[PDB]
Amino acid sequence: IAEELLRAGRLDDALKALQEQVRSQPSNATLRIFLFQLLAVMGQWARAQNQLKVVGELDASALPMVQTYSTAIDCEALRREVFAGRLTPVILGQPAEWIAPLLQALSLDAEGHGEAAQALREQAFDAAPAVPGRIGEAPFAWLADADTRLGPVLEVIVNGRYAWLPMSNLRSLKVEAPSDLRDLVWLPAELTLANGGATVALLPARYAETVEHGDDAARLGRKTEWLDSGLPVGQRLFVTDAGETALFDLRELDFEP
Amino acid sequence: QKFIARNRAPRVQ
Repeated sequence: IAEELLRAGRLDDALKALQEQVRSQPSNATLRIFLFQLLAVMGQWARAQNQLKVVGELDASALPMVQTYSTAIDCEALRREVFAGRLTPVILGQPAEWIAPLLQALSLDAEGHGEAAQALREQAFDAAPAVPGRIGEAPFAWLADADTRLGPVLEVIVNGRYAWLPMSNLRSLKVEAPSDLRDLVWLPAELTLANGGATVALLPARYAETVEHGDDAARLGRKTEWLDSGLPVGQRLFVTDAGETALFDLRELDFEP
Repeated sequence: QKFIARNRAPRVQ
């Protein structure tokens, strides 16, 4: 029934049912792993972390997953602080001068200086190089996040750390379709950097405002939309000169300088 | 417009 409720996008109803199942079979690690993922979809971060902790104690073979997603949940708090203009994220790879105005714009937004923040973003965008490439086989002249607070920047979690990766530093990105429920929140990825470095990563798959301001459909990534505030919720969306591609429909992204 | 989504209508996914 919980799977059915989830399919229908009835998150609260699903949560009710699943917690009753766990209460009935408290030693069942499979149910608690389901519950952690559902809690994460709903943005109940501390309760999600609680379930992970219990899973690690019930099944020591799940401990690597537990470490990975416990730190991923920690990163969502860091995410909030970065977009609130209160924290500088880790920057991956070669330094990019135009990242600084992007970050400063977040601070200026926080202080109600939206026009000045807009000016800094316009400058950052102008300075960031248009790098051609392809999404699978489909060419583009440039690519960015539909979120103007990022533009040509990818949010990543690497080794449990929240970071910004300028797309100009990226050679290729590979992802698969989401498979587990937690993949709607953090999509596993392989990244190769232009200067050679390669690493596995998690990609925060929804916009940061989704948990608080989105509806159930948004939290499940079944829509992308912009709030009256001007901020996006729902599934991450990439835009190019030629079209747009939602994250869960991306498989391979290659840049060719 | 470089890096800009021209459309901000709600998207179905």
